[PDB]
Amino acid sequence: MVLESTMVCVDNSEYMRNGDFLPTRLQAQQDAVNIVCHSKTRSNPENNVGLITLANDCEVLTTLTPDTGRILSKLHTVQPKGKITFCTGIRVAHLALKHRQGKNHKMRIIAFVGSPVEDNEKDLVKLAKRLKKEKVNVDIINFGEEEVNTEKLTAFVNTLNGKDGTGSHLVTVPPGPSLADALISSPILAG
Amino acid sequence: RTRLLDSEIKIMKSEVLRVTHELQAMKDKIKENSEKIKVNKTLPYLVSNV
Amino acid sequence: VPGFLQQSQNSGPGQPAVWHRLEELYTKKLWHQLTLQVLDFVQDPCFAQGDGLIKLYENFISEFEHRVNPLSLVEIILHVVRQMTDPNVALTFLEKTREKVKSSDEAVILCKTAIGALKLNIGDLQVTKETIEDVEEMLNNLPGVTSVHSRFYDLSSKYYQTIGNHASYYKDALRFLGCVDIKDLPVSEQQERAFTLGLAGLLGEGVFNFGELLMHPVLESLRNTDRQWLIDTLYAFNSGNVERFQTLKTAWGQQPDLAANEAQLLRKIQLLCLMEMTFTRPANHRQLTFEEIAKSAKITVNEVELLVMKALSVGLVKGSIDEVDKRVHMTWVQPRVLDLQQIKGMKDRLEFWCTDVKSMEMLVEHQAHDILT
Repeated sequence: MVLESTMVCVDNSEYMRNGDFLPTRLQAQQDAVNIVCHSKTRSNPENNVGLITLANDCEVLTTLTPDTGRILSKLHTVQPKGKITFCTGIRVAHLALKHRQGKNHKMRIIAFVGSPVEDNEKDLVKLAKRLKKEKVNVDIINFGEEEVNTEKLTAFVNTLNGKDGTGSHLVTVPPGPSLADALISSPILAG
Repeated sequence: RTRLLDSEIKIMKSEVLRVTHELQAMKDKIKENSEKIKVNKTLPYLVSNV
Repeated sequence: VPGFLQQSQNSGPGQPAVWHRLEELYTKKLWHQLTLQVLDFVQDPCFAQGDGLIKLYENFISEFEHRVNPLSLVEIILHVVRQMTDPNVALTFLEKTREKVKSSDEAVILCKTAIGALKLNIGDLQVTKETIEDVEEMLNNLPGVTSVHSRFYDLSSKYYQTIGNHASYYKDALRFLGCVDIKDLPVSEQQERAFTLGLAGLLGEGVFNFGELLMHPVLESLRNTDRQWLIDTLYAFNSGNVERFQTLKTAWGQQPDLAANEAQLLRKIQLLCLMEMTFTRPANHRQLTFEEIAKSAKITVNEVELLVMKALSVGLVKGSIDEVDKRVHMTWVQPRVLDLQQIKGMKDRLEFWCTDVKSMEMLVEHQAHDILT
């Protein structure tokens, strides 16, 4: 096993409600939460997973806790509606992981972005060299629609790592009909 | 057969609701049984008339 | 089925650039840009000829989309009934989209405002009380949408049209004046709305201080573009009850609907004297002559008695009716708007009180300072 803390960053914006990505996009990101919580059950249960959004608020309803059955109950009535702010999402998740219990856990975090965010590349490079001085690899999986080939988050992937800490893997969004498990099959292959 | 599989996953959601029933039943019940342990095991009872 | 837009693909100039893209929008099964496109078809400048055709297609969008919010369905069914020019079929569609729609972005209040917005033909006396009052009965969760509140003004103002409670128009103004913040509609109709707003707020006389809030932008930007004296005669009902030029120019310019309220407007100027005599004058004079009330009131001697008793019936003053000398004694009054020069004169007499009581307080304590030990 391995000691880390992955903060699932769901999108509750008003773009995640249609059915281009499979029979609900809510169900698409919900199956994503299913596979990451089962994956951290298959990982070390000493690790912890908590919920957070980037849109409409920074909503903490569960603590970053090693249980996730209550998170599976928190899957329901997510009601995705609001306006995206992922640039506060990185920092709010990072302070949530500076509110942890142990330092031997690593910090490999995922993120789900599904809307056009007003994110300057200077904003996310402040965040990115901040994470260079905060030791966090982030594996973002693009959902929804902002661009068919995301660039700002590609720039964050570029500006997070160098030569040793290349733990930034960006599944850009396939904005046409692509499956529910074919999106998350590549990070469960390689995060 | 899409609605049949939707109801099949809804059967698992209703099993999660049965697990929520199991939790809010067993946990709350055993806590209130523990309070009845604290209150009811006090076996000397003064009896009286209403 | 794309075969419907293959035949309805023509609606304007340069038009199928959104239609060949639209048959990528819904055929690639995205629906939020199709919410944008329903907004565009609400937006589509024409004789509104494609909406009564696309209505069954939008019903199909609601059938195999089964998530989206029917606000745009209301704003497009008003376009469909603009094409078809009769709400009775849209009454069936309205009862349909009330019986099948329990949508999560406040479907019940958009149903009740659909009843309100197509109540414009069914009559406005059998149904106004029931369902228009049922709107704010159902607005008991969180009245902060401001779209349902503006449409709620529209139906409560049709309830003001079909006359009930003229005096409720000041609160209905607190719902329209309250509903809108930025101008979001042409000034070239707003200024006439402010015109008739002043007129209908004059027609309802319950609050009798209608120049209460006139540092309000989406009326004052009309006040300085409308006739400049109608605002000054609202100020002649707000500040001072004289200048028969003003309070009769409201009969000069506005000929109808003034003699139907003339004696009550005389009552309004006869309470404007009641604010004057203790507001502007030096402190109270403690005893105020019949010449004063009758002079600001432009009325005879033998009516200021009825006036001060009527003020007691109103309940703005608790006064003692001193008329052994026809010279009236004063108590507390419900105040009127503190002016900028009245802010300054209030600073004057108030800091007079403040530093005089403070200074003579320090003098009393300077005499009381010797015996502390």
